[PDB]
Amino acid sequence: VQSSVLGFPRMGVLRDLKKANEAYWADKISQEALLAEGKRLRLAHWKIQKDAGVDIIPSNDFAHYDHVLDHIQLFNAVPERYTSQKLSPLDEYFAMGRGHQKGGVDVPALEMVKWFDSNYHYVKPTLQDNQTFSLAKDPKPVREFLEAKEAGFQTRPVLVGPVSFLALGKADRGSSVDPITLLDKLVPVYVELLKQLKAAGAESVQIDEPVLVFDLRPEVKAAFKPAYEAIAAAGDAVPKVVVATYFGDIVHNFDVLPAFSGAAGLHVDLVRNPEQLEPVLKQLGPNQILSAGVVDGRNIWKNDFAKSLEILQTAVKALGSERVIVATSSSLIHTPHTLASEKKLPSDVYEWFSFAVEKVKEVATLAKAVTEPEAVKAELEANAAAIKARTDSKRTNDPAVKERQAQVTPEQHNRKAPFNTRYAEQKKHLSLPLFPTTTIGSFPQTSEIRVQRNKFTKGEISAEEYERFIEKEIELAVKIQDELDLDVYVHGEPERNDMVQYFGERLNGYVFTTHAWVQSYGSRCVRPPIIVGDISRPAPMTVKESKYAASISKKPMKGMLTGPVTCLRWSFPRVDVHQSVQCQQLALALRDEVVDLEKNGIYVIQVDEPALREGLPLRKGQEREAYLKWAVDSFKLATAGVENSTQIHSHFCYSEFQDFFHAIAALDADVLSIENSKSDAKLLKVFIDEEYPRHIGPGVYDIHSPRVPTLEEFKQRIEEMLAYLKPEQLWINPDCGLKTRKWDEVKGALSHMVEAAKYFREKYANKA
Repeated sequence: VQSSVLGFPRMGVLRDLKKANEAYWADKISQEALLAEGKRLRLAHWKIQKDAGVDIIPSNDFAHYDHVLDHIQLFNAVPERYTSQKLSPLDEYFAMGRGHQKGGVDVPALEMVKWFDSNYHYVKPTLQDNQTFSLAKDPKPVREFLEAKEAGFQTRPVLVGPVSFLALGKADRGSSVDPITLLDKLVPVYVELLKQLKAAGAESVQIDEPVLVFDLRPEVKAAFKPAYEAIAAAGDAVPKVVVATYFGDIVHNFDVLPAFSGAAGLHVDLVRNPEQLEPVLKQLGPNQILSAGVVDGRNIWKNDFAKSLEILQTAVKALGSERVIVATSSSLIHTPHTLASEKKLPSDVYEWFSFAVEKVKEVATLAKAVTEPEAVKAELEANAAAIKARTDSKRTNDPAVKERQAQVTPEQHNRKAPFNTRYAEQKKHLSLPLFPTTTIGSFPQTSEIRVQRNKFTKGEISAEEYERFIEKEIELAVKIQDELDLDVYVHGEPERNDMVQYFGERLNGYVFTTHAWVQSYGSRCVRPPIIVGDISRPAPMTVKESKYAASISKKPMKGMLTGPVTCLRWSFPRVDVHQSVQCQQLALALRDEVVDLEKNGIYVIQVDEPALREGLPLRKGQEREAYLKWAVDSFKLATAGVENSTQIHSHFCYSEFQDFFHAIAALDADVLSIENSKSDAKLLKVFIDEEYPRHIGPGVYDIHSPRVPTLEEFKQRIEEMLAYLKPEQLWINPDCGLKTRKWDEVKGALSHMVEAAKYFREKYANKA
């Protein structure tokens, strides 16, 4: 039985790729130097995988920025605004990913969006009506396959397949083409590329068609047959093809699978959906190979070898060992490089973890164990003991948390009274005028704010000295808000650097790494907290600063929290219990924090869930409905403990809620803010159609621009919003937090903002 890795993280043991990319962008190293570092990393990572005993090692998984972006360049699908600058291929590549400035011109990046339900972002293929495709000179997959081959590594090239490539694409500005209709123009280029890989020596290729986990539009569904017929028709002139799927099951698309009858194999994610194994077995062709994705590509836990081998033996029993491959469930770009870089973790949790270097060893150990378990009996035993240690740990058996969860009731999820009743108490308490003004949360992060925070966390300044600095920062924020005449204040969060790490550090059940970085957005990486045990709140988390802020505030002061769904999803979650269990534990901890804020003079509490939509199961059905139920319930459980006169706010970082508005409405939030200023106001139609009864602040100010909008621009935006929303429900606020702006920009814009609000207060004043 062979082992397989679908992809390896690109950044390097010390984020070498980030350092080199950025040094190149800053003119500190040459193109040759940067490309040499890329080469050094590919070689090092191929070696890791070969040394671990992996049989099927991926190539073309490496990328300097994004692999979908690599495919855009590979098929010459680059828009004119990039090709006319006559840049080197590398600079052109980077131009599409992050932007460029040649000859005076200022070329923006292509749109980047999230890769399925992961925290990784890809660049969307952006296509013209008259789009055609051709293979780039020196095509990357061929180049890199030959590179590996020359260094002694036989590898399996990874391509994003033609259907997914178009399905994940969009029409460019000025065009209206539905990308999938370009299929016939694209497929011949894949066929040519595949012939070139075969000629270079590639015996097989992994072709990712991840959109198979979606509910497919009939046009996209219809595309697989001609695409994969063309590939099969090429016969021995192209490599054997393993079609790969991950992050969801594909059992709803068994009518699409006949398109792959001429393909050599199918990969499915048996970590996310182990139950799809046997139904999928029934759908395999007589000689097709099952690539069984049983080592988690999305989390950091040591594999349960015994559980994985039961899955594998089921497959081997049905197919024979020669038709089974042990594989990672997905690419490992979603995992950190290596556990070995971590030197400060609690000694008991090491034996529960596996990062990417450890996982590629796991698929090899499993593959050997399938047919020769005696050869690795010591490793199998050690693995079983580690899993048992995790099961029996104090961390995962907190009796108090268990008892608290057991006693949660449905009624505890609901506010004391509906909004019709509540809002009466709130308008008095808060003394809000028509068109109340507020901001979303963070205030400018200045050099001094970062420096001081760094000194404290590194222990250079005392707690007392830092606390006094934070007080003065809050006093400044309040003074400035006084001068602006805002109606609801924020403290500006000078003490916070990250909206999940800040809370993870103040909760039981979390551990933090120093080096476990994961690529997120180009060369921007994240270092997620890890949930290792039952979660509870040992002490007040945000009360100290909010309490101080309210003590000097002449206006209502916003409390500021991250919701339980986001604390969960932007961490590495546990895999030993269901995520709904973890989320409820977070919701109870946050319920206490909310009630604590209310007890300390805070009666406007903003609870933000930027990960709510991200976690949606990728296809409709009982699973998606299950998620929405506990995700919504968790938010409600966290926020329902307040008095009627207390307002619950929530900020949403997107302007559209397709197939999602019902969940938003179910939150029962008193006030919603949404990112909207750059969107057509007509998108506010959803509030009319859904007859949304509570209050709404669509952003009026694009905070991602340093430009100060004029008073007239603010008034015009407000007028446009009032075409869709009732006056009494409209809040006036920016699109987003103000951390990335500078105070002169902020004072100017917020001044115009408040003046515009005051104008409409006059305009909507009662007549004589």
